[PDB]
Amino acid sequence: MGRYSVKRYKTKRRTRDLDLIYNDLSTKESVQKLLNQPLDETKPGLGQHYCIHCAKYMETAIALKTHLKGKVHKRRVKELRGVPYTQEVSDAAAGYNLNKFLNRVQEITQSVGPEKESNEALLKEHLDSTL
Amino acid sequence: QKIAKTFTVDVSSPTENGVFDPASYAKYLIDHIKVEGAVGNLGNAVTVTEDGTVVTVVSTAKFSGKYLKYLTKKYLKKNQLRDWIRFVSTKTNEYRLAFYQVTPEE
Amino acid sequence: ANLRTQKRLAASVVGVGKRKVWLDPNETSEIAQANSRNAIRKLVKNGTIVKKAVTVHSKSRT
Amino acid sequence: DVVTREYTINLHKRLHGVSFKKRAPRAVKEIKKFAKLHMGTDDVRLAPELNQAIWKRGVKGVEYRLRLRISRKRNEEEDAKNPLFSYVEPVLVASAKGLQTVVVEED
Amino acid sequence: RQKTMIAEARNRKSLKNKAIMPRSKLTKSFGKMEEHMSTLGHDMSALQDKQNRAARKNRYVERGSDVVFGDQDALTASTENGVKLRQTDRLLDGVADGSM
Amino acid sequence: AAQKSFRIKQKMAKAKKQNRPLPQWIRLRTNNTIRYNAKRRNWRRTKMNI
RNA sequence: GUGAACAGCCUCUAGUUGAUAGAAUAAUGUAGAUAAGGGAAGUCGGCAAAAUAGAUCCGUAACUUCGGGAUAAGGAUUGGC
RNA sequence: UUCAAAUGAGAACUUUGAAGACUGAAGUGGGGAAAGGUUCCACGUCAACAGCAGUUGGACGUGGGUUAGUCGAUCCUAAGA
Ligand SMILES: [Mg+2]
Ligand SMILES: [Mg+2]
Ligand SMILES: [Mg+2]
Ligand SMILES: [Mg+2]
Ligand SMILES: [Mg+2]
Ligand SMILES: [Mg+2]
Ligand SMILES: [Mg+2]
Ligand SMILES: [Mg+2]
Ligand SMILES: [Mg+2]
Ligand SMILES: [Mg+2]
Ligand SMILES: [Zn+2]
Repeated sequence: MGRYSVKRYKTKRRTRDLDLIYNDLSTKESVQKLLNQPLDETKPGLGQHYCIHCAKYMETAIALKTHLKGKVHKRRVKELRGVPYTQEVSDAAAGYNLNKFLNRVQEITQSVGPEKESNEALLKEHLDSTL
Repeated sequence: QKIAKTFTVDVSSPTENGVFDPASYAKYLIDHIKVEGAVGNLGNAVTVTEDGTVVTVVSTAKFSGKYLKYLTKKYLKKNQLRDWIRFVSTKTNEYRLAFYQVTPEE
Repeated sequence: ANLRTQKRLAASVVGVGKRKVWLDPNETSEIAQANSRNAIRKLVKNGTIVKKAVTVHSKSRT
Repeated sequence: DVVTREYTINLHKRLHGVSFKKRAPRAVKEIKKFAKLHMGTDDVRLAPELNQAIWKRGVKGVEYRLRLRISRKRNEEEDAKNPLFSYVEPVLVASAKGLQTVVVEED
Repeated sequence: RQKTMIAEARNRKSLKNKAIMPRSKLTKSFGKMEEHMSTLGHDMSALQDKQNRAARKNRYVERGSDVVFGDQDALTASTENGVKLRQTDRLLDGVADGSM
Repeated sequence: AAQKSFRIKQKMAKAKKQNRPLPQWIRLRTNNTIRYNAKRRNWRRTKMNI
């Protein structure tokens, strides 16, 4: 309603969703594809210097490094720590598709979660080495 | 350094008018005087005694008449006597409890 | 009754502002008799006129 | 008829939508109208301590509810046109909510 | 009772705009003293005796001025310009009698 | 001005002494046609112009 | 006190509380605001508003009287403990 | 801006008290220079004036009040006369 919220979260100024970013980080192939992008003229930094967590392009590697050293990036990293909150959570909290939601939570805790954590560890150490 | 200081309070006017208890006042001082930041730490430092008219505090470790007045006003407030009884200094380190000015009813 | 002069004289005698002087609203006739600084001093001595304390500006938060 | 009662006044719905500089003065006028309604007395006198309670949070911070003690007493002066008047006092309580009208015994 | 005491203290105090008057400069009444001490549950025998002594000490004894001048007033013609005895009156000093 | 000249103060003294209504006994004289002071001055109405 | 600050905002000493009032809350005004989707299609003309703004760091073109242009432009950030 | 009392024929506007606010030390504070000339202060007091009111007033009526070897003028010279 207020002008600040309206002009920041207007639909035409929307940002990528956290479950989508979680899926981007879960698989190694997505990580490598987002790390190594073709030279695009219309992205900042020619499509390079892309932070996957924030889904954000930086103009330069020094800009990406100063961004990684920041409370904003750490806030996003903390947000991407848990279950990505699909519609299945709301359905289960209503008491509907409970077995489906529980199976999804079990899969996150067993397979998809630790693989995402290992990919994030490898990505962070690669960024430390190259920056 | 740690010279013994003596402070005395005269409670005779409220005691004789029957609105004060010197023993309770002394017990409140014993239980609430702080030494190095804690209550109940009066070991061989502060001694509080009374005989029904005069309450005597003997201290060797960080005590002042301003602190004594502060504690007395707290006790009077707790007993709802703060609106009627005040703590006055007569000579240096001797004090008394005195009523405020009251007009006769007529 | 008009006690404007007595209020001004009380402020001058006590040495504070006019904002700091209390005239007893029950003793209006006695205060109205007092046309000199000497009578004002007598009223201050017996308590018909009282000096108020300063409004507190604490520095605990500072 | 000399009488004393305790009432609760809902100032919230009486001050709904009033300009901020006028809220507490309108509260004074509303309480006078309330006492007139409950006691039939056009002469209503508010205690200065009640006025303090109204104005306690400034010009626009009037409480939603107030507990009043209203006394209908006799006018002793011969010059007055009304033989009865109402004196409104504040009742300082833990909360002004959930209290009903009561008759205060006179001794 | 604690909530009521908070409410009464809030209605009493106005410390942001001015300081509270000093009790040592104020004076109060024995009726309020008696009712408050009775609420506290003390015995009011000694205080009542002190008040009885004070009331007996404050006696009213009339004098000759009370007999003579008590209901009278004036005893001097009120001036038309509020002047003292030897103060000139520029406007009226030339007209001796009140009819003129 | 606070620091004024003696000539100015002398004129001010004359003006002060002239500032008055009629004496009442002037009205009571035979054939009196003077009924008010038609040259009365006030500090906020007509300036003296030195 | 905040803060670079005789800024703005709040407070102590001191000083005021003056300026016709009361009740209602139609239109039209004067002063101030917010608005989905679009984004100058409005208009003689982006008039008016909006957007920008402090500080720290990265970085900064043509042209030039070599002194400038420059806070060019463009980016990262900012609480509390 | 509000409440009670007092005064008064009469009080939104006078006085005291009770409150709520404001100037916020580049003041709505405390003094002066030019100018004014009694406006200062007390007592009395409301016809007219204070674009409402008035018991109040810088209004109306009658008085009181300005004390210097050391503060100034006075003396010196300036542009000039
Ligand atoms: Mg509205
Ligand atoms: Mg829009
Ligand atoms: Mg066009
Ligand atoms: Mg067109
Ligand atoms: Mg340029
Ligand atoms: Mg302010
Ligand atoms: Mg302001
Ligand atoms: Mg005057
Ligand atoms: Mg008029
Ligand atoms: Mg005069
Ligand atoms: Zn990031």
